[PDB]
Amino acid sequence: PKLVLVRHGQSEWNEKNLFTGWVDVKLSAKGQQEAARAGELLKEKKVYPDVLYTSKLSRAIQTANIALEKADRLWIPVNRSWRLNERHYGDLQGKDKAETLKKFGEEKFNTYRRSFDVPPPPIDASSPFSQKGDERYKYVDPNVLPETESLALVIDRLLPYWQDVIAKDLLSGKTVMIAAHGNSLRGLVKHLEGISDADIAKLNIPTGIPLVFELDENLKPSKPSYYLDPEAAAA
Amino acid sequence: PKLVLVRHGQSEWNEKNLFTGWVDVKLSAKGQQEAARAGELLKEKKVYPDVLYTSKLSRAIQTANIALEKADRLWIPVNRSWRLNERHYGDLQGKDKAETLKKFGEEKFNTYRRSFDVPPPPIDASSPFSQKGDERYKYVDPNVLPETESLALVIDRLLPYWQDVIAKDLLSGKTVMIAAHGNSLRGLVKHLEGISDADIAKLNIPTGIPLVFELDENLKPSKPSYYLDPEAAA
Amino acid sequence: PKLVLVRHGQSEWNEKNLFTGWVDVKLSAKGQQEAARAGELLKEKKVYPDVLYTSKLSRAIQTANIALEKADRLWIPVNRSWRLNERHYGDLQGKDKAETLKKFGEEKFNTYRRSFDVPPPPIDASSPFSQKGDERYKYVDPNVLPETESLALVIDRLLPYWQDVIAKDLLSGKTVMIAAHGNSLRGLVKHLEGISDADIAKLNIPTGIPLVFELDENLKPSKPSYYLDPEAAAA
Amino acid sequence: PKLVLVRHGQSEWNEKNLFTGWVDVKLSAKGQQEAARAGELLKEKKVYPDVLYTSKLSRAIQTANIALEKADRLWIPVNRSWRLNERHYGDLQGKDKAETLKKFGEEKFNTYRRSFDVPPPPIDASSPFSQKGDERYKYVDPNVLPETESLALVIDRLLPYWQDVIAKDLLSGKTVMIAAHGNSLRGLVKHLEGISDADIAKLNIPTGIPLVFELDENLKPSKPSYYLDPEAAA
Ligand SMILES: O=C(O)c1c(C(=O)O)c(C(=O)O)c(C(=O)O)c(C(=O)O)c1C(=O)O
Repeated sequence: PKLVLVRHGQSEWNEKNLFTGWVDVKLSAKGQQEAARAGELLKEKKVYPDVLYTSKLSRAIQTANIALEKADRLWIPVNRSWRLNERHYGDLQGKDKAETLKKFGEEKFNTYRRSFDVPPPPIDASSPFSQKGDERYKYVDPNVLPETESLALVIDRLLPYWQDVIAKDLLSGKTVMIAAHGNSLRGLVKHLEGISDADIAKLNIPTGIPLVFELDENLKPSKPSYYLDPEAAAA
Repeated sequence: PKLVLVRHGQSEWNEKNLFTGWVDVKLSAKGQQEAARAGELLKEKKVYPDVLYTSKLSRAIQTANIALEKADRLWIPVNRSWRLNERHYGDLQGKDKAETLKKFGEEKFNTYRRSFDVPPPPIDASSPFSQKGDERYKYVDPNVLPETESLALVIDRLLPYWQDVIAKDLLSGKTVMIAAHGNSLRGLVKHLEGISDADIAKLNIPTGIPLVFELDENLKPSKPSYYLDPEAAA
Repeated sequence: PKLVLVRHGQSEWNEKNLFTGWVDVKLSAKGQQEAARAGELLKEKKVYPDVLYTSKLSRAIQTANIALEKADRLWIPVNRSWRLNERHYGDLQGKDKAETLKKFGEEKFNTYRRSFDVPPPPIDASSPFSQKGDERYKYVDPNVLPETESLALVIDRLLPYWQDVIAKDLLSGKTVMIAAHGNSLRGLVKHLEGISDADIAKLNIPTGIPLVFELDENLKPSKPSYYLDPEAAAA
Repeated sequence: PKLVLVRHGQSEWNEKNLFTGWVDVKLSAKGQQEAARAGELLKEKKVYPDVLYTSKLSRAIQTANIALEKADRLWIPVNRSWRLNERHYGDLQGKDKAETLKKFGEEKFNTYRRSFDVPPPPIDASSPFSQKGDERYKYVDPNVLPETESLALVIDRLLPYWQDVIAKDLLSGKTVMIAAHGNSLRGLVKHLEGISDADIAKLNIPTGIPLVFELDENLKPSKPSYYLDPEAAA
């Protein structure tokens, strides 16, 4: 099989330097362009998505939309899941990134940003950056919705959708496109490449450049992953 | 139950004077401005789509993606079916509307455009504007795929989707938005409103404006449809 | 592609000599056995269903359940649909066929029973043998549901499910088993082979014997349909 | 949200003294009798499932098929998953329970049968009792398909299907009937009522008796669960 991952580009809150996580923030004007370049890179580099999987965060959805518009496969099937969602930022959701570096001091800030398993404190159900009871998460077990998270966790929850849902399509021969977020794609790629806990910290999945994994029946790489634009992914 | 219909705005061929039908033509910059204006009226008028049904045509899918972006409901689930497609135009696909008028005359021209039962002529199997074999219709019975169509025919193939798929949702208390084409929606409004086989021709659906139908437990209008902007609709 | 068709054995009404149509009548002792016979024949001639389709009438559901148990293939995906139902018998629903022969006369009995396009009168909504408002049809447009039908009418509604739903599986390489009823299965074989309206009345499809169809890209049959027991079939 | 749980009865193997686990052993005469009694009990107590969930093991699919044939709800939708399956018994599958005891001993046997987190040894794919590669699991990530299991692990693979799939229907408003096994249902019940890591062994789920739950908006019990036969249960 063939799989193509795509991280949205800059978002409205990303240029204001605010932590996003699950707040359904829009895709910046720049993020719509990096979207189109991914589309164009799909068309150009001849990767052809038979089905699409996004998260339930609009910045991700808007990316696939614009990208598929440019590759002319706007008509392919569409599934969404909270399991493809970005990591939840807890208390840190909607807090100024730089204003938070000063309150926590470089070490606590960084463990929260790039550690595999330490989550920011949970958010209040009353917060304005809380999704407790959001309409797009109304048919999911209220008990499983996080109020914070870490890479570790994000993966504990993404895996089951990958195992059952996104895998039928792959083993069905189909070519799957996933348009999700930064933490969730690094999380998928870790499961995929076998990277250690210690190691996943060093992986950057460059925004707007689709990454193609050609997999075998056991859903493990055939050959090593290729970005559709090398020098761009490496620069 | 609440239903919302959205006719996609202009396309690249609406500018060129070319009969489109099923050719997968794109929204023009103007079409996009229209799609957006529709999503805004959904937002502003507090009409909240729980689910989405488009056609397999991009210009329709583009309209959905733009409109629900301005409505912030870009997350609602979405299903697609060739049965929401616009009327297949047969031979007349990939051709000039003005040249077609200089050829067949006013009468045969109107007939190809607005007759209920009279379909344009069948398109040659191996033509540059035929969708026979399109990747997007590869899991449908090959024999049911139209070489041409008439509003009559269009409705014969739309009704079943409405009856089993769109209704499952409407009857689950969901608000369904449909984004399709002029004739497929012409088709469905006829069915919903009991409009005559003679009177359907005179109905047009303003592009970029959401027709909201407030249906009862028998999927029949409990009161007349209202566009979320009836003045720009006059 | 390959399609298996299974007509069910007698119901508890085909036994007391009654018209059933849409009455959710239970399969009879003689017919549950024909269901089992059906099962061993799928296993015997190595015909392997990867997905099952039935209708909403309990006599057809029961037949496949009892049959895939014998084929050792219980586990497969299952789809049920009113469109695969048996022809709605209208006013004849729940009436002794012999009393019905004298209540009408041979010509009007032959019509109501074997014509292609003249449906029996409609059954009143109040009548105890009406399915109007019955729960299993609650998510279907109230107006499409028949009050009486003809073989023609049955093909009209059968076809859309076959064209959109069944074809998708077939065209994806799956061997589809359909367990339903007489007219609906005949309505379907009329399509598959271009049988004329004039001749359709002649076609029988025995109960408890699987009609397999080897199809091609065009879902038109590749070679003559065959029963996995041509004797008890041609007998 | 109303949920109904149905454990299946004695399989062919529960009489021959062998560990079954993931082996698709068919139900026997009494197994097929108790299922019909579960069905009669449902009709009687007026519990009408709106949709069905079963594992991918014949014994429980049969129970549902027999139980719902007896309830008159033969027609309700049917969904299936390997996550609803019975606990994998790894290298104890296909083996006799008494001879197992002669190899491991009281302690190590009581542990492989009743510890919450110690799985029996794994089984080599080569064995005629390993489901690795079985057709019914060809559309699930191969890597996740257990070659042994513990109740802890059963809950871990199960929860996500409950969370996303079972709950959608329960939250949609429907009455859900699950028909799985001892482990998966006890594993579910542990979660539903908060039964502790070291207290769950004591919980018996009678076979053939339907267990009903009445859940609130949080899919947490609204009242204490109840069997449609409080006599045959204890
Ligand atoms: O999509 C078309 O080409 C079309 C249009 C159009 O220009 O959007 C119109 C129109 O004038 O609005 C009509 C019409 O007569 O209302 C038709 C019509 O013939 O159905 C079409 C068309 O070609 O289907």
